[PDB]
Amino acid sequence: HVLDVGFLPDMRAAASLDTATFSTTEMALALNRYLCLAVLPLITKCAPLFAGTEHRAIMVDSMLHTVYRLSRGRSLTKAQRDVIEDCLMALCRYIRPSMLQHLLRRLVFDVPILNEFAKMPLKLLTNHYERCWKYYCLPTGWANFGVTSEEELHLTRKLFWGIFDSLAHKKYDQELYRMAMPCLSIEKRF
Amino acid sequence: PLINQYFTNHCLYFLSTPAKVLGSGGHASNKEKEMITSLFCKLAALVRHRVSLFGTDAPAVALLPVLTTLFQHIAQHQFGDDVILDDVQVCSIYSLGTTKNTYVEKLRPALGECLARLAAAMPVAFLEPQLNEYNACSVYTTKSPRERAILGLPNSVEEMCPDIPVLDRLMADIGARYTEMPHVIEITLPMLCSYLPRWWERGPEAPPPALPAGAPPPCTAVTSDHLNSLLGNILRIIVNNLGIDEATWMKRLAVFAQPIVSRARPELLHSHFIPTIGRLRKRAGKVVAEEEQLRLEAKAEAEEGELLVRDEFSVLCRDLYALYPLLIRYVDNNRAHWLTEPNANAEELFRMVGEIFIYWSKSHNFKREEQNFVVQNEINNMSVATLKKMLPIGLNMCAPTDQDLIMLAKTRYALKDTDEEVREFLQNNLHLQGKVEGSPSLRWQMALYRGLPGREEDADDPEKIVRRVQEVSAVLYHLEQTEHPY
Amino acid sequence: LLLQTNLINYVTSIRPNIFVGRAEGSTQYGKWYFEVMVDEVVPFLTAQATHLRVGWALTEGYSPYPGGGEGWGGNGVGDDLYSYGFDGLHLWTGHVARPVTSPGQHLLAPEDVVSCCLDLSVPSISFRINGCPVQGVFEAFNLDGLFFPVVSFSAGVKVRFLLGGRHGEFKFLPPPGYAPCHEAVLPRERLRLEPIKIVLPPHLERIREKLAENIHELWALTRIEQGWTYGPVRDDNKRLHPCLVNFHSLPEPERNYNLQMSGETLKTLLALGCHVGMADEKAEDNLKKTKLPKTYMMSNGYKPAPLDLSHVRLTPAQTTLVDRLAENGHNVWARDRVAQGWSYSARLVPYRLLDEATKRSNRDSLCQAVRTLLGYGYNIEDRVRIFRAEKSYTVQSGRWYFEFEAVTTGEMRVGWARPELRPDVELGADELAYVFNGHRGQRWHLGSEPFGRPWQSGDVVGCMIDLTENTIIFTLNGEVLMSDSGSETAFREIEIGDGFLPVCSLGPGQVGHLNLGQDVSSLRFFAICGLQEGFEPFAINMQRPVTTWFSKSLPQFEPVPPEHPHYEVARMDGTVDTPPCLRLAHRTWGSQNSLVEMLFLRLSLPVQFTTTYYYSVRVFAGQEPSCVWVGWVTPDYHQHDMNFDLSKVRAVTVTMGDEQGNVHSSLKCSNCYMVWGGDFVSPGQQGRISHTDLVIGCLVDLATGLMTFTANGKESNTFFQVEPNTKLFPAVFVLPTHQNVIQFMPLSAAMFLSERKNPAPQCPPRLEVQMLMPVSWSRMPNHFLQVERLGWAVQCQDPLTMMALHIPEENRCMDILELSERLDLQRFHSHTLRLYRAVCALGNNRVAHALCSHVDQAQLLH
Repeated sequence: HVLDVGFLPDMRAAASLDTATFSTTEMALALNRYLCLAVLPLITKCAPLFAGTEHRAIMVDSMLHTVYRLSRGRSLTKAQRDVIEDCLMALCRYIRPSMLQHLLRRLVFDVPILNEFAKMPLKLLTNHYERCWKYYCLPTGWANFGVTSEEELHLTRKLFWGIFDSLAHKKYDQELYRMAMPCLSIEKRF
Repeated sequence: PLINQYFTNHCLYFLSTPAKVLGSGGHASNKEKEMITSLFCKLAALVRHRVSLFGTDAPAVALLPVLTTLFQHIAQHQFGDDVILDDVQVCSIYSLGTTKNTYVEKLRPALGECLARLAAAMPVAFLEPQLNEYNACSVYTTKSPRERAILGLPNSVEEMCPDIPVLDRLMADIGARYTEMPHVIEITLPMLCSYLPRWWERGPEAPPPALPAGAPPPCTAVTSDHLNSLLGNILRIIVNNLGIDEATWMKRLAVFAQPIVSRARPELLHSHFIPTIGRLRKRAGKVVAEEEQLRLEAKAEAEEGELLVRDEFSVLCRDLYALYPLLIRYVDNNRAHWLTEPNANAEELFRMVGEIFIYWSKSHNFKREEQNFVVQNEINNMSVATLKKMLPIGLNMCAPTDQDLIMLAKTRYALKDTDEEVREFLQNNLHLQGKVEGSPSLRWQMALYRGLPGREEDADDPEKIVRRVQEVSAVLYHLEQTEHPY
Repeated sequence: LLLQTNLINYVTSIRPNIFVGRAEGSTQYGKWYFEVMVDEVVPFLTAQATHLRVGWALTEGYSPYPGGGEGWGGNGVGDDLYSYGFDGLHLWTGHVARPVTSPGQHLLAPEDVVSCCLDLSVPSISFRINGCPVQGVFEAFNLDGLFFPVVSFSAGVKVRFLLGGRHGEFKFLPPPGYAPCHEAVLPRERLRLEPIKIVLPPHLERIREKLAENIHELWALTRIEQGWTYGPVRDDNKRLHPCLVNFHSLPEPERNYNLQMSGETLKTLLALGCHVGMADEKAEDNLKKTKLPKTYMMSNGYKPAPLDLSHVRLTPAQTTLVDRLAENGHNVWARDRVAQGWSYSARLVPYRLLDEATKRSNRDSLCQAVRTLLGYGYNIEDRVRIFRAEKSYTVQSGRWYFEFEAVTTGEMRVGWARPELRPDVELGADELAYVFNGHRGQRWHLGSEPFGRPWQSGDVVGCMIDLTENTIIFTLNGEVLMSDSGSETAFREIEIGDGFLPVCSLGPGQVGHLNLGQDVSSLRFFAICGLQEGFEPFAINMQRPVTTWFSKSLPQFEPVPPEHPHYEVARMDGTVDTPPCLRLAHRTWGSQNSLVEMLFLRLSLPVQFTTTYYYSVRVFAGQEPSCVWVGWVTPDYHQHDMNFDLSKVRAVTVTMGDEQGNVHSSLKCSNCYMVWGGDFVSPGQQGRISHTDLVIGCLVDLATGLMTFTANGKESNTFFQVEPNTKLFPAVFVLPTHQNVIQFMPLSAAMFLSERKNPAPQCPPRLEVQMLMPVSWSRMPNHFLQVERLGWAVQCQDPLTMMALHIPEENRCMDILELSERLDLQRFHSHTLRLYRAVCALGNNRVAHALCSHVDQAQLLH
């Protein structure tokens, strides 16, 4: 099903201002997000499903067309609950918020992504050994979050706590041995 | 930037010890410097939580040249004298309004990495000014008298010696035998400081209004100190608190000072039988005093029958206030002695005759009206491991151990004989029927095979069956406790 | 076809703690002479001929395991290739009983002496009979390991070791060039018998000059103030000191003498990874001259005025670098001395582990230099054994307890376990164990978990189990251990399963004593936590000591389990167009890519009588000739020491040659060498050459009738990759040929003894491919040999013997009692006893006479 049905949302993602009439597929998929929400399969996750996660994040951030805010919340719930059925391989989906959500100052849809971004270290603390991509994306994203949120953000307590976390998916043995690239000293970093 | 800065300090705190044991000096000192700029800041929202957390784990040799905190060594002592000296005069502000900033500064008990040349100033900086307010001072009830035991560290000063600060000023000012000549100069105050409270034997807590606020710090501290040379100070230190606690024998001594000091020093190192033989009878007398609580529940129960009187505020209002706080500290007495008592019980039956003869009424009378303890234990169980339930924790390993017939199988046979919900009056019936077994059972090589070698003089009497007749009966009431609580 | 039995004597070997090895480096002359005399009065003890023989052992034999042996019983020494021995007339190398020619061909009669000599240049071991030499000795063996002086002996043999140093009165003179414990033997230990098993940076110039001047200014003053001046006479052997000169105008020899150490200091400091920088700039100006009472003046005119360092102590860290530099310097000095010195003096050996005092002095020699530099200111920053009772003692319910004493405080574990505890797995690493570790105060079950305080010396730890309440509560010296979560030793919700069984493990260099309560009084406390709680010890009623099976170390052969995760074989049916073949498989994923997996065939190939005298390994034509030959019976197992390369297959096919029986061990991807294998091969991995030793060197009285051969050639590896040379990967079909009969052809016909005349290839189900597992289980004998001063002579008198099984196909002994846990050969042996009784049926007595040969009166009585 994730191969056959899951192909349909990828095609359906291509709707920003050109369709404006074919909202029937949007409601058809929105009213049938319970099927994916109601299960926690693929703990093994042998097949690469990072594409599905990327598409889900796209439709989460695809608020430019009609969004149907109730369906928007349904998609948010589906994406948030899908973060439990994977064994932390969605490297592209992990770096996407750094490129999009971290860059955005909670403009339109950055807060829903930041909610899951802050929820991830709760299960990733003292476990979830990092990789090369994870260890490389951790400090840049952490620095962006810890520089962007301090001053130019608002005074909203929920918005402040929406990104306020230690956010350290540190491993037990090691994650990466590539040359550190400040632009291409651990005491001065933090 | 306050909450996130404090939160990341919880995890990356102990990084000094396992990794970079000596190379972590620059990191720890660097963080502490920025934590001082918040001392002036006053905010409507409470920010004290990050203050204690930051300094709690910040400490976690001479190679610290970039450490400007070398110049910050005198900075910490600067705020020490500010509050204490001003508070001597000190009502709306006779509370934690001005002392809320002193808890984070003082608490540095174990993690010591820097010296800061603050060796003997502290005993004179705040402790001696704090001695000014030790007595009544013609002031109302003290707001935070326990800060002396808390903020006053137990000999975490790296050096103690009298007559140095008041006489040796220019000698150290001008500037390799050090801390060795005053090998006997240390014992000048304890020989006098301990003499005052011990002679004090008043009943009510009012005549000692502020006495409990100063008793813990000295005895607990110096008992550890100087253990290498003089073991006598540790020996008499056990007697020091033993005598003072005799005033706790009264059913109503303290309702707020009793728990604070009981948990202040639940420590005994030389109070066991070998160091302090009299502590057994000293605590045995406390057992008799503790038994008086049992009569309260039984006496008030008769009047509570059929709700003839106002039992709402009369029957229940008696035992909860007194019984519950007392028994916090008696548990450690048998726990420490439990390492030797069964071995001493194996050596002879007289090891814990008094202990076996006592602590029975703790559960004997508390079969019913258990709510009297729960209400007084609101601080504990509100949030299973009730202190009342763990009262026979040391007793169940000793009290039924030496009952009678050390290795004769009569113990199990007697328990089976009385396993009939036997009433107290009916307990005499089992003494006339008898139940013994010289079986070829597991008494063969291992069970009941320690006892005869361990009982060189196995005293067994027909009357001693009565002594064993009570051990199993107590277990009958304790049998339902596990199943009933659910 | 049937298992055999007979009574067999226990044999054990002991050695003095002497080690001799050779390598590219320090060797201690690598040649030694060994002497020992005998004192026995027992030509024949109760069972059979008493066995004793002397020789060497290259620290990888591990021969003595009381009980199971390679042939019949636990032979002491010389029964394998990793040992060498001599018993009066024999060259014992791998169960080979070739004798030698020498006057007085007699055993070790009382009042006889033997001399053993070892040469390092040529690998050669020779023996000296009481008055005669040997007319044939073995050579061309391995040298990678220290060679023990070992003596093997049965019951009733007493021998006296001779060293030469203090009591070794050698009757024979030592040979020309062998030193019996003269220069250094165990430098950090003693002797005792043990049972076996143009532009340059001016920064560097100024630093070096200041260091050298500051350290050399002390020498002249010390030597002129100590007053150790020469006498009036001119004595050249009085150890005159030319260094008693000024530290500036010192001559060229003194210049060279100082230059080596001064340069080596900077050379070793620049390679330590330190950071060059002026850290504090404090000691340069804070040099305070300490007070000195006016007695320092001496008539020599040179007052002792050392630099003040009484308060300048840096840290114990850089002391490690100083010690490492000192060790490197003394190692270089030792290398130089060994290169040319050859001094016959009470000479030195590698100082890395020489002794505490000398090494400490060597470290301090540079510690003074380091401290002086700091005061100046320039400062710069194989496996684990497992033990358990036999499965028959598995307990299902109750409350059970025992005590473990931890003499050493290293890696040791204690706990209970399921009966099917797989070896080769660290204790507690899976669900089949509930144990505790006291080296780190952590409990072990399916992973580590911190719990309780770690151990100390003695520290008798009690272990407990309550099958009724499913709780395991460890007790430490009479106090119950406590968990960090507020629970009492949290192993809660443990099901009954198939019952539980005590187990303990010991790491390297650890000593443990466990007491299962066979006798009441041996338990330490058992009166604080178990006396009245129903908690009742293990051996409540036993008339004999508990078996306590242990874990082997020798890598025996085991069949490939059809349930193995990533090793799947297949018995492809043999067709008309293709001979029967067997393949492999592997989980080519992130799974474990193991080492060279050694594969074996099931049955044997014993050569007749030889009719072969050689082997013919073939890849596609006549390959590397002169394949090793033995010309004896010597059953040979085909071996496939293939390397898992995450590839498809490394198959094997039972083909038929034109007129000879040959294998077809195909392979497709990468390096995998497969040749025959002996019936006693037990190697590890990581080795391709030098795995065959003890060549035959028999000769005549004139040393002229000498014939030699590559004896004991087990793994005659054929590196196939030398045959092809291409940038591709085609199939390689190696088909070695050895089977030779009259054909006027397959592998099975010769090795099954039934379809011998039939030449069609067959793979009957008796043939199963096996692998080589490293560790299996074994049974500890309930009785061992008993056994030593006045020259440390060994005295043994008590006799001890067991009755032992035998597997003719696999050719290896084993104690009969192992059948109490095997339960697969026990049933077969009971049925074969029933067959013996049936064939000795009612009213028959010829068959009874025949049967009194397979068994014996003494064996039945035992």
